[PDB]
Amino acid sequence: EVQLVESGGGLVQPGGSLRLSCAASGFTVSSNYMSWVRQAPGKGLEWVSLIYSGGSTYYADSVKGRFTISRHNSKNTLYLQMNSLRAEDTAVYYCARIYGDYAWGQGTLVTV
Amino acid sequence: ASVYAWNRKRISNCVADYSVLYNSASFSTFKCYGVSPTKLNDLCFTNVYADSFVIRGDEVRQIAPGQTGKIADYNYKLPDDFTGCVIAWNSNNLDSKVGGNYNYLYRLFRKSNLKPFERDISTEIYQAGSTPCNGVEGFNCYFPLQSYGFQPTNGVGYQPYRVVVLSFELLHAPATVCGPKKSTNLVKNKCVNFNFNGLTGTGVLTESNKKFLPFQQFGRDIADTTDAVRDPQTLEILDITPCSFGGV
Amino acid sequence: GNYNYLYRLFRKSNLKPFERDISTEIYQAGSTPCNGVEGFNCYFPLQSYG
Amino acid sequence: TQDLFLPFFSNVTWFHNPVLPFNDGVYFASTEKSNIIRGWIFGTTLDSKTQSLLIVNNATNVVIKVCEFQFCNDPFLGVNCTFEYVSFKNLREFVFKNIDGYFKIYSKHTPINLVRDLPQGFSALEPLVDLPIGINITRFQTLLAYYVGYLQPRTFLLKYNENGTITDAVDCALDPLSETKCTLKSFTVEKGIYQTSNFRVQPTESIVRFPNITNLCPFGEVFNATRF
Amino acid sequence: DIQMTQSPSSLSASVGDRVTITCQASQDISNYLNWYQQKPGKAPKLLIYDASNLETGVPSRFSGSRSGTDFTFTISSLQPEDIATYYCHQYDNLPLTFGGGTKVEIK
Ligand SMILES: *[C@@H]1O[C@H](CO)[C@@H](O)[C@H](O)[C@H]1NC(C)=O
Ligand SMILES: *[C@@H]1O[C@H](CO)[C@@H](O)[C@H](O)[C@H]1NC(C)=O
Ligand SMILES: *[C@@H]1O[C@H](CO)[C@@H](O)[C@H](O)[C@H]1NC(C)=O
Ligand SMILES: *[C@@H]1O[C@H](CO)[C@@H](O)[C@H](O)[C@H]1NC(C)=O
Ligand SMILES: *[C@@H]1O[C@H](CO)[C@@H](O)[C@H](O)[C@H]1NC(C)=O
Ligand SMILES: *[C@@H]1O[C@H](CO)[C@@H](O)[C@H](O)[C@H]1NC(C)=O
Ligand SMILES: *[C@@H]1O[C@H](CO)[C@@H](O)[C@H](O)[C@H]1NC(C)=O
Ligand SMILES: *[C@@H]1O[C@H](CO)[C@@H](O)[C@H](O)[C@H]1NC(C)=O
Repeated sequence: EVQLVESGGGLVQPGGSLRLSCAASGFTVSSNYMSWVRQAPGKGLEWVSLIYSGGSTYYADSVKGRFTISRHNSKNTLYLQMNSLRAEDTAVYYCARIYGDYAWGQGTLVTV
Repeated sequence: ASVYAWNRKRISNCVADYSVLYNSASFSTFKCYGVSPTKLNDLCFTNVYADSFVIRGDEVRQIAPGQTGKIADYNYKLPDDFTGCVIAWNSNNLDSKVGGNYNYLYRLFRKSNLKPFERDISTEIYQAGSTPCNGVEGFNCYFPLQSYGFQPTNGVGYQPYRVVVLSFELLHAPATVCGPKKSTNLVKNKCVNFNFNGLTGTGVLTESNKKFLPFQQFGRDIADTTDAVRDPQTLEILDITPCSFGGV
Repeated sequence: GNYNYLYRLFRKSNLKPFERDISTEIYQAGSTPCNGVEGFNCYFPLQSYG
Repeated sequence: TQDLFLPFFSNVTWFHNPVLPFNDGVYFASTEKSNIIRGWIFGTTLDSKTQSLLIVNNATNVVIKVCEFQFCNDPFLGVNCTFEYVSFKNLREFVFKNIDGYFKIYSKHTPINLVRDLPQGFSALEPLVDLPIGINITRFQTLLAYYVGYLQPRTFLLKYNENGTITDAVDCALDPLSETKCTLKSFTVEKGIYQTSNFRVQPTESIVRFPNITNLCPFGEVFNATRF
Repeated sequence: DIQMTQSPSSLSASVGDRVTITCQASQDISNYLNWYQQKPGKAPKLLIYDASNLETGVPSRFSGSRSGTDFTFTISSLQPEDIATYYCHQYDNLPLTFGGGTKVEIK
């Protein structure tokens, strides 16, 4: 019924770009607060960005000018576009729901 | 009032002195958009709206043209061409209670952003998915209003702030609200540069024997020049004698 | 953001033609003297373009 | 001066609550014996559709409101809001005009002993209240004999006494003697011949002559060309 | 950025023992704190939302008790399947802050 699936991870050279996907089922993405949260190995969990239901976008202080979030209406898939990846950006990325419940994808691996 | 249910007060048919608002030192935020913080006593508007609501310290900067935020999208939106001034000050000593104050609520979940100057007070259960709620909270069914829970021990960003928004709108219709410029004491029998309600000039103000009608303010001579005037404060008719001049 | 380029943000009166003002005195927006301290009614006259 | 003044010796409608148009400004004359007429309504529709003027003196104070009131089919008196203010033997004359959003009201009270016809004489109406309404007005009605006039932009010569009141006036568009008085700027003129105006025969028909061409200029060949 | 540190870093307890950790905040949060359980190789799971309410599907043996600015987690009975990393994350402040983590093992 409800499950978040992620795809698009891989090995990217520094200075490159990548796009992730987060397809949802059982609920409406546009009517709920979405977020992308990563976790570098060997340390704690780190928030990155969120998007509002109306379309307002915000990002963390470390990802100003580099990360972009978007959403395609018809297939109900959440995307995260990143540009100019650095060595510290190697982390396991997740897509989650901000409030009312916590829904977590299976996770994908991004290595820089 | 709450931020989602902010009250609007219409101000008209009165004189307003905006100098006491600036020279008060009790407001934490005093910024005006479109107009200057000073020189507000020389402006006239048809109507003035006064909106008031209570938010936390972090959401104060969200009320501005060209800015976004939860409050800006779902609680109170200003237009891009907004003109006016925003008044805000700390209110921890009045809006906070021990154990949390729940009287103030905020709207969090909405399908689309609010249009500028919109007041939404709907208490419908928000549908977060394809399953209808039917007025029952649960999974994918969240109540749109949440409690702030202000406490006196809260930090600066978490302290409640009372915010008053002043709206300045104009139209061809006559200005009902205007500001009072300072009126110096009247001086008599000297060559001075005077200005009154409708005219300016230079001359000598002397007491007259003219009998103006109770509604009349200005006097005119034969060749369309001003010879007498009524003081806007004291009901005294004053002749305008031109200052002594001549060729050498 | 390139913050090296600045413009004057507050001044009491308009400039004369071909006038060059390089003063960095703190602008006094009220009746209280600033004494070189920024704060309420005390603003730095230069603003960065960014 | 030139302003909206009622033309001298013109027709005014005699009444004994119909709706009348508000074309350029309306002069109201009322004769009272027992305070019959109480107030007026000004607006365009006056059916709770837009802002309308309601000035009612209910026997103790004059009340002026600009709200979008829902009026009856025949409003009468028995025996969104932006502004609100609370204050035959006699003749009460009134002037109502609305210029640039300013509703100017002029009035004058005098005792009379003649009820057969409006009195013949001269009197000046002073302004008392000014209304900053900013509201378009096209129709009105009277709330309860009275007379209704209309104001026209006609030039008048006003005689001012030593006290500043208007004692006599001249209608510059009434008759050529008044044209002489307006040209010479004197209420009494001397004998002689004077030039006052110019006579022009007004056209009676409008003729538009263009050639009868069914063929249209080929703008589609130029604007909608494939290659430029 | 808001300053937030968890305490302690790691601890070990037996089955059914009483485990108590604390979450320390420099700035006072009224009630905006959530607790998460990150299994090894699995995503964190929300247990307590708004620091006082039980999420549906979570056993009652997990509770959050406010202690002024700091918030303390409560474990009535520890089990070998409860080995996870403990996080407290303050909400309504940007950036959202997730702590370093607290590891609880079975001895
Ligand atoms: C202004 O106030 C003075 C007394 O303070 C009074 O004598 C005067 O009539 C007032 N003028 C008006 C226009 O109200
Ligand atoms: C209106 O006034 C004219 C004078 O210009 C007069 O000839 C005519 O009879 C009047 N009509 C009515 C209905 O009184
Ligand atoms: C006259 O009518 C107005 C309606 O706005 C009302 O407020 C006022 O009290 C009335 N006065 C009397 C004496 O009935
Ligand atoms: C008052 O005016 C507003 C204009 O936005 C309109 O929406 C509202 O329906 C009006 N109220 C009444 C009672 O006509
Ligand atoms: C009155 O009519 C004019 C017609 O040009 C229109 O422009 C104006 O907006 C109207 N007034 C109001 C208050 O709508
Ligand atoms: C002016 O008014 C005085 C009384 O105030 C009166 O005696 C005099 O006759 C009046 N003069 C004129 C020309 O009306
Ligand atoms: C226009 O009308 C005249 C007669 O009025 C006629 O002789 C002429 O042929 C007409 N023009 C065309 C183009 O038909
Ligand atoms: C060009 O074609 C469009 C589409 O049919 C038409 O609307 C337009 O009028 C044409 N241009 C001219 C000059 O006729």
